[PDB]
Amino acid sequence: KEAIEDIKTIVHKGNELGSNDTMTNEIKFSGELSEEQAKVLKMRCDLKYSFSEIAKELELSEKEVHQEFMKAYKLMKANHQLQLQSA
Amino acid sequence: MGKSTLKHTRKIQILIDLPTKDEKKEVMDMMYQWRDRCFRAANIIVTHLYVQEMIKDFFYLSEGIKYKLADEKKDEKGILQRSRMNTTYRVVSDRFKGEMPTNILSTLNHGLISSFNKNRVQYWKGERSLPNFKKDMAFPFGLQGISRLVYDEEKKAFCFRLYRVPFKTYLGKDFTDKRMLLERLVKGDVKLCASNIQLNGGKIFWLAVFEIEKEKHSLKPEVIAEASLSLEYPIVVKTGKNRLTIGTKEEFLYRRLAIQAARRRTQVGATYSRSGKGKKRKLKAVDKYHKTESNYVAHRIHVYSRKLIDFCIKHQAGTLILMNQEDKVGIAKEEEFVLRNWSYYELMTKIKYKAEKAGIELIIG
Amino acid sequence: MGKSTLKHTRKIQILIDLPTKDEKKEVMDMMYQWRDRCFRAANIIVTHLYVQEMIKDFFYLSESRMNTTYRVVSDRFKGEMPTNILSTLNHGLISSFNKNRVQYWKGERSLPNFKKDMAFPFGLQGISRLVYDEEKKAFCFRLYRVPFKTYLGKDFTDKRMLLERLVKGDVKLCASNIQLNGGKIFWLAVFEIEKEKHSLKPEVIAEASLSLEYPIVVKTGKNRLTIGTKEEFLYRRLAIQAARRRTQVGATYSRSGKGKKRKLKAVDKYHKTESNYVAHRIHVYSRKLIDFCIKHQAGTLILMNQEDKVGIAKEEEFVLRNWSYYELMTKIKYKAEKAGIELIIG
Amino acid sequence: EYGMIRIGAEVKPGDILIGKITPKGESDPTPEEKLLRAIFGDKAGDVKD
RNA sequence: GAGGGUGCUUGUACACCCAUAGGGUGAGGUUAAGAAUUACACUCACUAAGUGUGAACAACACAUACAACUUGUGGGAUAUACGCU
Repeated sequence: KEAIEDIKTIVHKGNELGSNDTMTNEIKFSGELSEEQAKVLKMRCDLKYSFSEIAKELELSEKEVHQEFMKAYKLMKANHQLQLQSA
Repeated sequence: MGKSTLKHTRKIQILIDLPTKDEKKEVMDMMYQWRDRCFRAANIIVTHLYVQEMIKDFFYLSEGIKYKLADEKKDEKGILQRSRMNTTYRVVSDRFKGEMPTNILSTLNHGLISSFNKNRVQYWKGERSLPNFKKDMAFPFGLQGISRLVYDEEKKAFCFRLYRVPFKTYLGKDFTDKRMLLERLVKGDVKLCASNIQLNGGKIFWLAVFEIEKEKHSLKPEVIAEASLSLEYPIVVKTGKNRLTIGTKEEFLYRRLAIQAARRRTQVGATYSRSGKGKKRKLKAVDKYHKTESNYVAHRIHVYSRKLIDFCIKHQAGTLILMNQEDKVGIAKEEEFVLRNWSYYELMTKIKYKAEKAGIELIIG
Repeated sequence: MGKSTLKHTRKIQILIDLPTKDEKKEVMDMMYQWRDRCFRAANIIVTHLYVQEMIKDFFYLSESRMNTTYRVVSDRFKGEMPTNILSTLNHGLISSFNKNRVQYWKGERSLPNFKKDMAFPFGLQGISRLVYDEEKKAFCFRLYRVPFKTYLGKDFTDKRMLLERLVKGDVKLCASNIQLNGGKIFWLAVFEIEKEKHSLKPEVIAEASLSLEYPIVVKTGKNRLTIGTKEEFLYRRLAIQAARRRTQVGATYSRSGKGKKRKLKAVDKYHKTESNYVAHRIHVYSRKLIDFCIKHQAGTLILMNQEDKVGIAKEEEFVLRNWSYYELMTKIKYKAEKAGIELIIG
Repeated sequence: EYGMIRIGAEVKPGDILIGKITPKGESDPTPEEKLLRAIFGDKAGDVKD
């Protein structure tokens, strides 16, 4: 049983990292885009400002700015997918 | 002006430029002595920078005294008779002078005293043990010691002195990679930092911290590269319609585990090997697997990070995002296989430094 | 001429012998505060002891040896922390620094410090009424005015036996330690046990068998030991055979005319050394077999034929083959009475 | 629940009307099959459409 | 045939060799035995490796392909093999 379990860990624990990726929850990111996230996304994509510059301008931490930008990208991707499905 | 450079380190092999064997052996023995003195030094400095803080704590428990590390000539509450780094440098030089150079002492002193102040937080509460430096340590030498750097065309090697000893540098078949790097210093064009030196059983290596600059490409911040890292596919990257999968489960995890299994095989087989001549000869075969799988993992990680950076630059992806990396760190933490078979901190740090070099801004989430 | 008494360390679980949850909570808090005080005391004692020992290298400041530091730490932590543990700690650090002061001064080893999770020490005087309790099934005692009962859990190991000999006085106890790892209080007890003179007792049976990947297997009571492993025995054999093949290939393609002996002495010796390899192998295998026989006081050892027919066998050839390969049987017979154990037949 | 199409559904070509599972033909459980099921799982449960 | 030496460092493979190198030994301490002698996962250490020139175990010259080349130091933690119960 131990040998079988080691073979199991060798096979499936290498696929368990990607199993969560394939089983990612389909979070309904259909809510209105927050002002801070929208400003961060506009600065990074349109104004072409570095995230350090965004943090300096908005008086926010670099990690928080990065999290807000990733959230903004996530809900914009969800909205774009919804628009493509409806068009 | 901001730091327009990212620190970088290179390994340069050096042979001793002497005609006869005995002079080379004398120099090599002197340098081994330098290693031993450097390690004993590091121990002396760390002990001497531990004790005084606990004397401070003793006085504070005595009468709540506000004793602080400062020269008494410049502070009423100061106890030190000079600067702290000077105290450690003195208490090591008074004993080890005349055998090994003092620039090693200065570099080691700075390198430890800078870190210990940051570790003060962990040391007042107590979650960290005092360092016990090894014996095979690469000993440090400052830039104030490199001298007589030239290119001797007759011997086809750069010549220099590491504190009054000639040294012919062995680039070998490296006429491009680091070749125009030492010449970039003989003509005063590249900046060098406090370097180190290693010796691994006959060969001599110089770990030179050359300060290299960033590379500017044609990158678009709006274009985003979606990177994910898993143990089945080490890197999977999206860029619009372009997909790249770097690494295979067989070439990273399976070979790593094969090296581990071979090491266990030799460990098992060493019990009944030649006996009665000591533990060292029994574990001789184990000694072969010193940094085998670490080297393999480092090389594959370098290759994978280079391919990721190349793909991101070639598609002008000015912002690289690691998807769900926090959750994967969380699951890896509460596991055993994932932590001890999937180097994600090494991959993350290689990606971070190789993307901060190319201007790509890296995001984790 | 080693010490006749061996030192062992066991980690048991200990719970506070107070009926209500509240009292257990204050006692756990008191244990944690004791550990904190012990940490601070150990740090200060080691620091000032190194300070006093290294006075001539301590000129960068502005301005027995036991008693001073012990007195300061005692007046620092009196009442809140019973002084017996403090004195035991102080003696322990002064003994350890005496042990490795030579490498202290040369700088080969740094100053060993302490952390927030070091098991604080305590001697015998702390423990009182070291007896056994059967009604509640816990070896009970009283440490520093606090009764203490152990939650051994499902402990089927030798911890129960060791505790049973300890309470009866059959085993002496040394300066032990208490740890508070993850809430569950643990006791690291160091026992000084007299090495009983092991003698031949011809009433136990030792079971020796040949195997397929686990060579000689020996079973006695609740104990088992294997002498080697299959790939272990086959590694040198494979290396020797392959090297013999390539040496033969090189010799057949080498320069001839200098004598057939000069051409094939290595070829013959490479096959010859295999015999010495297997002879030394049987030697060390029988040596370990006899070592178990003597170690576990076994008086009778018997080697199964264990041959069967068809089934699983008759296809795999057995590592070490039958019980006569290279006079294996003989090499355990002549060795047997060499030590005294009775290896008869099976 | 009984694998039977609902009243009001549109039977486009190729849709399942009455789903059914028939016990598949397990031969003698050879050791290789036993190990493969032990480690991978019973993905190929014994049921045919 | 693994594993290695030289071919700057790492990985793969590659030419030339070494390779019973998971071996051949030396010394010190200790143990057991009447002795020979054995023993130690006790300690320390030595010994093999391209071609040519070269008296030479001196020195020097020459010696394959792709990819990568930011490391070093320390702490916390886990596990593997071995030894004891």
